[PDB]
Amino acid sequence: AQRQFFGLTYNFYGQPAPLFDLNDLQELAGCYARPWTSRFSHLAISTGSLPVWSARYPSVASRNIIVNTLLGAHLNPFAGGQVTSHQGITWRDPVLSSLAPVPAIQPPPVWAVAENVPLDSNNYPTYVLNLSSMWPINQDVHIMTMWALSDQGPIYHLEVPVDPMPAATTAALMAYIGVPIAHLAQTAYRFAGQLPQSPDSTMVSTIRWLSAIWFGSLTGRLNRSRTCNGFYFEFAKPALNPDQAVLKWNDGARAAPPAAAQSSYMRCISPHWQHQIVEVAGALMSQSVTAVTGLPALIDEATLPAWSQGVANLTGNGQGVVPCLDYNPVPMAAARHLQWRQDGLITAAQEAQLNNDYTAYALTIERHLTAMLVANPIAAGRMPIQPFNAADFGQAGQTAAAVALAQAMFV
Amino acid sequence: FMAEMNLFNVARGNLYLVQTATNGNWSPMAPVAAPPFVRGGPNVRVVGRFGTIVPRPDGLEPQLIDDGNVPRDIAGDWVYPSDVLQVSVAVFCDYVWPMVKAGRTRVLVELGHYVYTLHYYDPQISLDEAPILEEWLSKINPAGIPPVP
Amino acid sequence: ANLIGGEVSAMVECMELCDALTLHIRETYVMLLRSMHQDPTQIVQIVNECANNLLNSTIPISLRPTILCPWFASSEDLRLQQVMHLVNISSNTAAALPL
Amino acid sequence: DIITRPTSDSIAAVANATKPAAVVSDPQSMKVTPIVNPSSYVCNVCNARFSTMSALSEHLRSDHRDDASTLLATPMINNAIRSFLTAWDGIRILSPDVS
Amino acid sequence: PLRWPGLVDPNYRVGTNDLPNRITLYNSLYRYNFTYPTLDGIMYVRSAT
Amino acid sequence: LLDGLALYGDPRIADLSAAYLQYGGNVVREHVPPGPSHIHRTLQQVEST
Repeated sequence: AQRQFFGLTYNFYGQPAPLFDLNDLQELAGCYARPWTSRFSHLAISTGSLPVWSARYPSVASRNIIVNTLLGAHLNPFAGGQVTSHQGITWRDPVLSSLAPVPAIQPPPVWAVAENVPLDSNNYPTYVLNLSSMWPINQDVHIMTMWALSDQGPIYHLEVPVDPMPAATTAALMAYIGVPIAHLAQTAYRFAGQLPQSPDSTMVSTIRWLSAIWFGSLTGRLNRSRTCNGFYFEFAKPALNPDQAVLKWNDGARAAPPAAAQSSYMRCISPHWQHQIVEVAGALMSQSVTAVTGLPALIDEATLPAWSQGVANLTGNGQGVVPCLDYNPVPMAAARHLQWRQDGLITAAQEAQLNNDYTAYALTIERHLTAMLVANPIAAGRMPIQPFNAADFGQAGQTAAAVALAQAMFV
Repeated sequence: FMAEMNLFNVARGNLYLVQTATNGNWSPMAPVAAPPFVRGGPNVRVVGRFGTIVPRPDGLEPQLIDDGNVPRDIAGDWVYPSDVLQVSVAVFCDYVWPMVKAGRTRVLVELGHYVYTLHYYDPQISLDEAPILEEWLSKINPAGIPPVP
Repeated sequence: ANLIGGEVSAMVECMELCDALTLHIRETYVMLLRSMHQDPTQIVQIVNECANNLLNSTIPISLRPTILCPWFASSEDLRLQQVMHLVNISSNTAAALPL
Repeated sequence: DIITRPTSDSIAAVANATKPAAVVSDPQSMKVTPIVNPSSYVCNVCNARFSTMSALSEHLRSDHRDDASTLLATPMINNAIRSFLTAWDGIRILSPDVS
Repeated sequence: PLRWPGLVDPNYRVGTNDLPNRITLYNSLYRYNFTYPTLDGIMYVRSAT
Repeated sequence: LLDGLALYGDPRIADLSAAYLQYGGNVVREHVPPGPSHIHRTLQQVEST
């Protein structure tokens, strides 16, 4: 199994301190005051389809964002090799089971506030010794890093090999017929969460294909007329249940494998993701695979924000550097609808209607978020939602390249 | 009659429910200060037409569905049309009412006119008004309601 | 061990005395069942819609990795089923009256 | 055990001399009723009422057990719906057949 | 050995088999542990007005 | 379950269809091709091997 990881903390948006408060530290959905394996605890039991959010957690991404900011203040051991304390709170034990107020016996040194500190697991030898019990830290730290590197939306990775889907994976895949994407993401998070896993594994390869398949369906390139290996993702009408996309298996035609191996990094270029569940699910699912297998290659710095330029083990501009594409959901939906009518699943009249419906739906997301931002100014002290500008809702990004990749990916 | 209805044991206007622990005088039928959180005020929520409630897992406390068909946090100010109460008194009695007794929330019951009734007490000895209200809640059903005490 | 439900894994991958043919049958049967799987969370919406929004309902449920609710059927199955009804009735049309 | 040498009498007498009551009967009491009703107990997932904490604890220990309980095959499989509760009057309806 | 590739072959992929031509006796498979939920719900009626 | 196919008519079925005839000579026919079967696939595999 993988024995070392690297990471990076969040970036203060001009504020002088990490953006969270003690109550946030007191109201995590998981076990008391522990951030590990908690990113889904707030929806383990569910009823209905309504998104879950609250006054001080007003967006679907809000809880994860807070958790990420929270971790930024306490990950010193992977930078300075020592446990520290911040505002009188530190870990219970070197295993980092949970956080607790500092005891008045051997108080650890006070943490020095900083941002965007690179992380290396080798700075903290006890992690290697207690790997069997500290394994979930690997996943969560990787997830935090994958979000910290972007100013606009989490980064994740796609790839498809030249060989057809191996039989063993197909056996594992069929267990997940007819389950929505959000549930799958929750399952994927749990898998890579509890115990250490070898990078080579049927389950690992299985999830990797799932990530690829969903993207192929997201562009509409994969549909019930053109399956990956019989598999594809079904979609409901965006006017109602716009997010209940589920996995389906079918006996129809299959797309031929690509000419060469395809792989790229992906990102959402518009603030819509902060309140749209499927983006979070897809990102987390892909990130889960990269967590256990590590990063296949460095990411291209070219399109990333300033603080992400040239991170030691994360970003680069050399030869073996995978580029990163970004897209906007609204044009993506337009492309997906266009594929459907070209493949003949719908008539042009419907395609016009679908675009109108989705655009109206997306507008509410923007309207909700923009109103929510002013209700939670970043200068207050905590950052429930990531800041943005109004123009960010109109950026097309590299969406055209994105669909081109999918067409080159499934062919 | 519309000007002298009080003489027929009928009152007009809405009803408030706020935990108040007074030591001096008290006059519920003739308030002196302006009522708080009039409908449409800031952070004032009106219940949904079904009065349904939704649970949450692992520490997260339940939420209430407003007219906008959106779950909302129970704490704060809320407005109950009488009809919604008449069909959801049970869930109200089980979730909202305890928060009221904790003084963490305030409720306005909307009802144009109603029959009221009075209960006098000695201001010297101790008293708690909660049981009377809890009894009054227990007798509400979809059909009708008892007079307001 | 993967997807441990506290004490026990949700599914395991093992090698043992087993012939391919029987295995092929068993796997397809699983695929059939999963094809019938229904997401439980959607039930409340199904109820509310079927009630013409005269009822509003809540049904909490825990989401475990391996969870099976074989309740779904495509429109094709129902349409085929309807046609089958006509065929079985064909000898005596009067048998439809109890409906 | 550990020794418990009794103290001197005079000290005991002095201590026992100064012992005000803990609770008194004062009309003025600013009494306050319990926040949560202690007379009934409800199942937080199915809203079944109960008379005692023990009864409620067992009900969830039976009706709401999400255990992957048995490595042996389950003797039965239940239908989708087990019961419903009508909020407006607190009447529980049982499926005519869940098994 | 032809009927036991999954047991005595160093070049044996997981789950593969030549089913149409012959039957192998030792193979890799998945054993499942599905769960079968039951539903208890609460329904609310719409208010008069 | 399937008896009508055997008891009445010709069992040599191809693809079921129902239709109604309008007095204007127009015919409205609705085919019901079955969805993807699973048992049929593995059965054909069993025959082949």
